[PDB]
Amino acid sequence: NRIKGIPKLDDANDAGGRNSTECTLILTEGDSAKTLAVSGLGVVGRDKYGVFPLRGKILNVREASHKQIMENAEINNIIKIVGLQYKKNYEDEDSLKTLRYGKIMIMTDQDQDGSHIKGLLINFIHHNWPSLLRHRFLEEFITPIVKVSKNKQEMAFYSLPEFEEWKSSTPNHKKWKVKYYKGLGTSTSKEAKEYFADMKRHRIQFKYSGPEDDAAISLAFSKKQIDDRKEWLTNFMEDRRQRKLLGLPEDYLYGQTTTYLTYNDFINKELILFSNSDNERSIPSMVDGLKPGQRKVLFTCFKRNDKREVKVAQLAGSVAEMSSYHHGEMSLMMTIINLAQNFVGSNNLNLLQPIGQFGTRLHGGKDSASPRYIFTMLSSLARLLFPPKDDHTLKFLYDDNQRVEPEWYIPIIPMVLINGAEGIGTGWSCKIPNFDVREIVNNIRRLMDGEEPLPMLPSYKNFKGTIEELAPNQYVISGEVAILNSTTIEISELPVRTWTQTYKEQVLEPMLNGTEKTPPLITDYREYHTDTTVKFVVKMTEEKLAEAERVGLHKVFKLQTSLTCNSMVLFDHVGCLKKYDTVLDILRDFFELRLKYYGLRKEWLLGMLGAESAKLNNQARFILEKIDGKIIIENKPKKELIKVLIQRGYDSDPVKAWKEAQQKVSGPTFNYLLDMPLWYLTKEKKDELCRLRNEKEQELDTLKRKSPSDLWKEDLATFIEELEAVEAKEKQDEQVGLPGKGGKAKGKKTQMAEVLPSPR
Amino acid sequence: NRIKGIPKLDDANDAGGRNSTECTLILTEGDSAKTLAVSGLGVVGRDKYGVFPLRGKILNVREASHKQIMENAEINNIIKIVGLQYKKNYEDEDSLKTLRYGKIMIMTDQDQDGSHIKGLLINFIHHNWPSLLRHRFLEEFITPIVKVSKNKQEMAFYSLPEFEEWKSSTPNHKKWKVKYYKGLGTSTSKEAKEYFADMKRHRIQFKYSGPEDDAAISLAFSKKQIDDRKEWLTNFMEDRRQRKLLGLPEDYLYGQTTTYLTYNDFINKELILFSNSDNERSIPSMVDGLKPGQRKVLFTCFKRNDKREVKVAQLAGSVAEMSSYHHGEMSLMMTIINLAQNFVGSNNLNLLQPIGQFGTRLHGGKDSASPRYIFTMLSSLARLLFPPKDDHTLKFLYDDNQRVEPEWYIPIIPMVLINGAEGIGTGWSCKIPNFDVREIVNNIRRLMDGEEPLPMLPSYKNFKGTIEELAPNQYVISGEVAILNSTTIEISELPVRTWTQTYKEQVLEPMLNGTEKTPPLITDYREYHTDTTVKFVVKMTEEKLAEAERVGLHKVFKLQTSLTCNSMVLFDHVGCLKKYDTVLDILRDFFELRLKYYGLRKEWLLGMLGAESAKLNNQARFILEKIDGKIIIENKPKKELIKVLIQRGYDSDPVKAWKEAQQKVSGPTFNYLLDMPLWYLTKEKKDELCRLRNEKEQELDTLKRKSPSDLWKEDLATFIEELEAVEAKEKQDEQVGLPGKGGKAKGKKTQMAEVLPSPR
DNA sequence: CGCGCATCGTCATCCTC
DNA sequence: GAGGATGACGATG
DNA sequence: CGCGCATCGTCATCCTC
DNA sequence: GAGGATGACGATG
Ligand SMILES: COc1cc([C@@H]2c3cc4c(cc3[C@@H](O[C@@H]3O[C@@H]5CO[C@@H](C)O[C@H]5[C@H](O)[C@H]3O)[C@H]3COC(=O)[C@H]23)OCO4)cc(OC)c1O
Ligand SMILES: COc1cc([C@@H]2c3cc4c(cc3[C@@H](O[C@@H]3O[C@@H]5CO[C@@H](C)O[C@H]5[C@H](O)[C@H]3O)[C@H]3COC(=O)[C@H]23)OCO4)cc(OC)c1O
Repeated sequence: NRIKGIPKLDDANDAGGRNSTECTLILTEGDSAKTLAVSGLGVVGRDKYGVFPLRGKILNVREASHKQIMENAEINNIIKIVGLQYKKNYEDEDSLKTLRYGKIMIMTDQDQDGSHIKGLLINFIHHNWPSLLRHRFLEEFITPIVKVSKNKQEMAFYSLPEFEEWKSSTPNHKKWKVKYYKGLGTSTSKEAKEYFADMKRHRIQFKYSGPEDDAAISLAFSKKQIDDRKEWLTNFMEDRRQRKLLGLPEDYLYGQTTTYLTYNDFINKELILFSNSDNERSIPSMVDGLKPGQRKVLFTCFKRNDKREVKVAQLAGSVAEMSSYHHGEMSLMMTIINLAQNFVGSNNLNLLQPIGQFGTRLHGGKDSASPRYIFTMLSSLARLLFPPKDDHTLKFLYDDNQRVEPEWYIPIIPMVLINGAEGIGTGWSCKIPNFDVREIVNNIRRLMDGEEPLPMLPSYKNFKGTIEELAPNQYVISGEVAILNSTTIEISELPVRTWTQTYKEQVLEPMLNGTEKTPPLITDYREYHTDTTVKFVVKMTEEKLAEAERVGLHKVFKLQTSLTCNSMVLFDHVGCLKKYDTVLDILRDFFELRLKYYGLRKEWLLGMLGAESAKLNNQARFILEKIDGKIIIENKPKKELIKVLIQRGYDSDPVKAWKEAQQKVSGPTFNYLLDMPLWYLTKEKKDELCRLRNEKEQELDTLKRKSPSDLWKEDLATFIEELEAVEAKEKQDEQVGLPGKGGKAKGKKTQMAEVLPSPR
Repeated sequence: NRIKGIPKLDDANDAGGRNSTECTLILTEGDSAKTLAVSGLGVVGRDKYGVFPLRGKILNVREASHKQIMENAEINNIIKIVGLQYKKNYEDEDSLKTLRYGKIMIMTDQDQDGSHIKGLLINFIHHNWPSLLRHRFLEEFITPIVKVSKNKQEMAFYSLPEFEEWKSSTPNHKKWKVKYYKGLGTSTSKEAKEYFADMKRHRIQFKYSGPEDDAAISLAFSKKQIDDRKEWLTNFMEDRRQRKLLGLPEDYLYGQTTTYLTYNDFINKELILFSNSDNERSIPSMVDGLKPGQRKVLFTCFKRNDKREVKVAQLAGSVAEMSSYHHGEMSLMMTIINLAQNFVGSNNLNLLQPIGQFGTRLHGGKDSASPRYIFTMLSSLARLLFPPKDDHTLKFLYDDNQRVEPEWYIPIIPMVLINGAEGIGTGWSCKIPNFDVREIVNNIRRLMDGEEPLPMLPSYKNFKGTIEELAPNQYVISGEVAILNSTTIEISELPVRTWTQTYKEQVLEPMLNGTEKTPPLITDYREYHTDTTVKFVVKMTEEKLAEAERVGLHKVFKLQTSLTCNSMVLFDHVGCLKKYDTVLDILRDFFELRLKYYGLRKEWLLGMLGAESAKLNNQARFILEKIDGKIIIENKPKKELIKVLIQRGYDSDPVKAWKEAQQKVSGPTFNYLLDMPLWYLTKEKKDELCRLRNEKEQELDTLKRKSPSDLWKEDLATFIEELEAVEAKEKQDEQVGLPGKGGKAKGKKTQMAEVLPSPR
């Protein structure tokens, strides 16, 4: 028998014929790994090995409709290549011999995503063939993640904990050239030949023992065990925190030779890392209200001044260059676009100015132009929310031996409450609606004095619909409807989280023609659409209008939309998760966390300004002594000159002293006292240096005199003053667009509420 | 009647109903322009305007199979929306009234590609409905290409010749902020409202008069008028060259108000610009053997040192940042990959080192990994072929007010003859095979003395097949076949321009099973494939083997492949095109063009080294006079100090003098004599300055003494010395891969030639 | 570049009962 | 020997 | 990211005659 | 009033 249906399959020689019990099959993720596998098979052969590339995340089958199972074609190809049958038990070895392939070796990237894909495949095999997991049927191929090189020598490393241990236990570190490997395509032909040469180290077989592992597989993909996953991740996060505090290095895998691998260790040590990473990258933080993807772009934009505009494609390239982004520019351009939209419902405040078309409110925001068609630039509010004097306060990382972005930021407003937070993770998810900036500023000003904060309500910018609060953490939103004449009706505004094209295709189309059980309700509909406002004119029957009035126009046209707030899950200043209940709790927590840092900023700016003033004073004294003629540098050895300078009282660079004092947690230094060009030896510049040092002394005195607080008040005042101009320009943008002569239908407005709260 | 088939269509209100003669339809390219059109229609309305986005280059219908016409679905959608019929004449106004739309307004980018798309649409309409082009049925919408801004003032510009005229005729230039527009998506909502507000300036109607225009349309898309297009472009290129030489500014369009536009002017002024641009971007140059897309990347790589490796995505981002690339990063990543492949048949020499997988010789080179999976870095041969001292020799451009890449480069070898040249343009196309580098070096060394060059033969790197020359500019290539036993046969090497997967699917599959008229010839086939070499073992019938031997194995398995050389078309040092005939002609032309620049390089390096030495001498003299104590700068005004320095004999910066002398085609300057820090006032540094100036004097003396020639010989010697190490590493790469124990079948080889030359 | 299909937890409706 | 058909390739939609 | 289909001039075969 | 079904969303395969 042979296979000729799909061209992508590279069938082996004895596939389906005799000795099929030894014929294996390689499964690779994506299509790049197929190139590595084919390039490698040149050494082993084509008899017992076949390669078939996958597409991406495989459909979960433990809980899915049979129709959806039949819809996927990739699973159908997998069964057609292997030869499995749904209701056929495989107990005897003859049943295994019936199949066309003996073993299945999966190989993917050495990251969390490959681990997730492997878990999905194990679940797929176990859900419908439990007996095949006790005959050595599945196996894994692994690759190195980082290599070193120095004088024709290299050392392979498979796990980061092993690389960290090698760094901590070995001297002469950094002499080797580090080289990170992210994708399988990074390797070359020589590396592939070396990998397939050492089969006893990469090829790893699985092993099954004990029925408990079956529950473990369920523990990973049971839609009825959400709380079980919650506890399973909470215990792991607590253990990791305790181990980090005690300083004991945690355990890893793949270090020495491994003949087999238990499923229990496979799940409780590898997939949980994917779960933790996903929760870290898909849930915002209560401090900066951002995600690591957004944070990298915001840091890269802060690194350069960018006075002019900039293209999005080159911006993403620079972000990948400096922020160490390793998730594909395509997934990053969408995030950059999301950080700039300002239409109704998207964001009450933006950080990137909208130069171009960043998507209207018609096609789900996905109707944006190509990334090379659009331009962008930092808004005036970006550098105001983040004072430039806060870089020294926060802690950074050193991914890829490179000063990289920090873990959070310290704004002057809670960013979670201004731009919302919507994310789906593992075990927990997040859903936080928007609010109004002025109410937040008023509440913070009220709390700073000591008074009690006031209850707030989720609002939006440029929105005219009504919002009603019935139960705590529950809200209802209603749009705008009017009755122009006894026959016509007008829809002016739709509620948030509603798109004009979707609303039209899902409401006007079913109502225009008669459905299977309802007569055609509406008769005519016309659209008067703009970039921001909408206008629907619907003509119907007068009796139908009276009926809708008796029933309620909002219910008929689906204007009342409900929302709840029970997913208030965010990170902490330490890194743990908390289930928040009220917005005032987030406000008080942010207030205290911000209050803790005034002393740190004051203590950092103080001392540093004093040291700069002292350095200027030392430079002035050196210039004055040189003008006096005491210091002679005509033909004097560099060494003797340093010695005579020291006996004066002259010290090293205080900036270097502060850098050393910060880094605590080649001799003397007098370079800056001699790096000044001869231009400094004139009175025209001596006067400027004197006035500059006097200005620095005045600034230091004012800092010593002013309170550690009261800087917050000045910053808020400046922010409000800037927001006034920003909103003025935003309104002028519509005022220029304002046509003037246009249809302007006006009619009595019906405002209604649900008769029954129906509180749970 | 209504339309509900395609969702992308935004139907108007009176479409298909009454007053359809006034209902227009907007056609936009791509999908980004749909966002601009929809955002703009908010002001005009939804009654007489409808938008339908296109996909890209529309299929030409003047010469295409009816089956292919039926295959395209976009044309079917266009007819279904409009309502046209193939064999229905439209003469009376009632026939026009029968249609569902009155007019068609096309809008695209203001570049050459939009012009090409508009021409394709006009051809499509004229080919099957000649009568519709005399009733005001088609129209064009235009947008600005660049804008200026200074103090709430702006001036629109539609053509570059108009912008150049405004720059040349108006003072106070550069005060306005320039802003280039490339894509329609760049504009904002306010700009769209302003565009649709001034309908009398953008909306332009067409006009037809005289049957000659019909021939003009044929002149643009007649597959039987290739020579006519050749003459039509040659006359235009000659006219442009003469106008540039005379300095008279050429004519443009769209400047003042335009009620109509003739087809003759539409074709002889706009589409010809697209033809010229396409020929410029799709044909290599005889000087550097590159194309502008390759040239931009090669310049961007030259700008930075890049000692370490670099990612391809960030590299493309930097190229778009500095090289002013405006054709999409996706089209640029493929070019970057093409500039790095080194497998058999791709390139005899590469400029980017292959770190990763850049595609094997199996899937057409298209099996390369994702651009973020691969790394790259400049090869050691890049900076050797292009000496660093040649940037001053060539002329640059100032696209976007930015120092950008030059027009060509001056290597030490003809790059056209080493990496081939394959391109398809308009009116002309190019096809130049590869050659051997050592033969080129030997021929250049032979020509430099004065001897006669030798005939060469197209060769390839890492190739074992035979090459035969029968007619001039014609060649035949044969692979490698052997007879292992009286039954089996072995194929070792396939000819160039042949892919293993394609050769297998197009030869082994038809031969394995019996075709409609042939019995199954082969019986068994097995593959022993590697990354570089191939091995096919085919088992067949002994009688069939004798029959194939009687007929010829090369003919049976398609091993002999012919190639011709009649498309030797390249640019010139001036910019014109020439139809070359022999390779020796290209070699002699390159030799003379290179010989012309030795004097220029010598004259540039001379004088410049002398000026640097003079500047060092002036600095040393100033330091010596200061040590003597004659020059006093204690408390002296900046102005009086300059005056006393001048009376000494001290001059300005000679580097500035050379920069001014080059730029020919605020007073005194003594900054560098005072920008030296105090460290220079010690003997330890005075000795170093003295030795440095002595070294500069020696270098200048050697330059004055050596011949203007003989630098070419030293550069060639260094290049050969480096190529020795490069080839040694390349061979070692296979030697490490060399498995050792493997199947090594050896058999008698049959070498054959066509019995009849069959010369034309 | 556009549509192609996938995870993962809450939930607002949506179709039966 | 003598004519029509067609895909091959590369920068861009 | 993979396959989706298009131009444009020469030409090596490829299927009839 | 009471239960199962399902798509909605966003960073990534
Ligand atoms: C096809 O070959 C591979 C594909 C992938 C996936 C992928 C997989 C898909 C799929 C699409 C995609 C696609 O994502 C899409 O991007 C789109 C970009 O425009 C925006 C508007 O909309 C996005 C889609 O929301 C998203 O779904 C790829 C982007 O980069 C990836 O990593 C994605 O539809 C079918 O299955 C991974 C691979 O190996 C690692 C592959 O070999
Ligand atoms: C769909 O929406 C639009 C598409 C386009 C075209 C395009 C058009 C296509 C089409 C594909 C393409 C595609 O090219 C493809 O890229 C591929 C990239 O990977 C490599 C391996 O292979 C390339 C294909 O050889 C090439 O054909 C686009 C890339 O950027 C463009 O400019 C291309 O197949 C169907 O018609 C322009 C638009 O507006 C301006 C659009 O709105």
